[PDB]
Amino acid sequence: AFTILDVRDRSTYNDGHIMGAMAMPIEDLVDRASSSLEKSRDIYVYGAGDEQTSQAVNLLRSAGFEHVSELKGGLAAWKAIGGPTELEHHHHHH
Ligand SMILES: [Mn+2]
Ligand SMILES: [Mn+2]
Ligand SMILES: [Mn+2]
Repeated sequence: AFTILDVRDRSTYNDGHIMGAMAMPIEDLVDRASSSLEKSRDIYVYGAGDEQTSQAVNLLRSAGFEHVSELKGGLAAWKAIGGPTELEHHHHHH
């Protein structure tokens, strides 16, 4: 149906992301999406805040993706409606 892209820092993605969302940080977004997804695919993106989200949507649309929409409120808005999330294995040297 549609693909979900998390454009936040990969470190952030690891701490929790929308279940099934793909990790595609802003800096590598156009490259990865261009090589992994067809431009006719319905894409839904969320980042850390409205600003970063908008930036990502504009980058994808300018790259030729025909259907790119924003998930308003991002991860917080998603958890607010009881949506599923996943955390990734990683460690901290802190
Ligand atoms: Mn962490
Ligand atoms: Mn490890
Ligand atoms: Mn290590």
